[PDB]
Amino acid sequence: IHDITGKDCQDIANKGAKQSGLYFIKPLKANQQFLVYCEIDGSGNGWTVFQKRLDGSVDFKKNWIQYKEGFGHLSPTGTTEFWLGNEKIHLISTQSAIPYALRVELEDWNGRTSTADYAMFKVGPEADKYRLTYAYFAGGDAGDAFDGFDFGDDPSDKFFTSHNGMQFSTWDNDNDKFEGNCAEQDGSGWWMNKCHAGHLNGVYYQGGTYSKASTPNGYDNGIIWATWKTRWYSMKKTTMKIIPFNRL
Amino acid sequence: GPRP
Ligand SMILES: [Ca+2]
Repeated sequence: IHDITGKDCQDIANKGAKQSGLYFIKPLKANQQFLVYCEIDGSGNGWTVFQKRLDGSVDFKKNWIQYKEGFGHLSPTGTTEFWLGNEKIHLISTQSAIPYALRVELEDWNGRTSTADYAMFKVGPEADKYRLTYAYFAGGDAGDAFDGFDFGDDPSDKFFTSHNGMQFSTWDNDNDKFEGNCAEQDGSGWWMNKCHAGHLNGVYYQGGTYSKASTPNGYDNGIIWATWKTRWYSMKKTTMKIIPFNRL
Repeated sequence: GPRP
């Protein structure tokens, strides 16, 4: 664990930290400091990482309190899977009205990486079920899965697969826009609508390709991002990370 | 994905 601290990884980078790894941060309203993985590039950009997938080592079918508090493992090398915790993500992303951007970074099973950036990304309080909001899609070759996707199953698909303004759901805390239970069916915790076009907390399928026959329910429950790959393609790695917007 |  590194010595420099601050309110986020950008604050840490601004204080002269140059190495990616584990740091304590203490956002404005945090009761106490907590550990994060900071990705610090050569340009002085310090990203605060709140989600990582890369090998299937952690089960992301976790309950409300587990998603709240965080699970998985932090590593100095950034080679482990984790969810930082909705409370922590809330505290970072809302502090001092600092405008954060979210970057989603995806890696396929062929060595290709793509990104999607969201401006003015915020996660609300537990009182509002950790609602996700953003101002706009700011670009990236992964495409804008949070806008929803035209799957073809029906003309309401896009409205029903968009993620802006969605509350967070777990199997034991259903806050989705479906009569059924998206989180329970797809085995994740996520900002579910009816149900999703982007789903980075989904089931880890080795090799990317899976199909309906692979799933117990018949729905796409993999690590999907529909604007980049078919719903039957599950990413090899994902990163969700935030930085003050001006660093874009 | 979506739902019926
Ligand atoms: Ca529901």
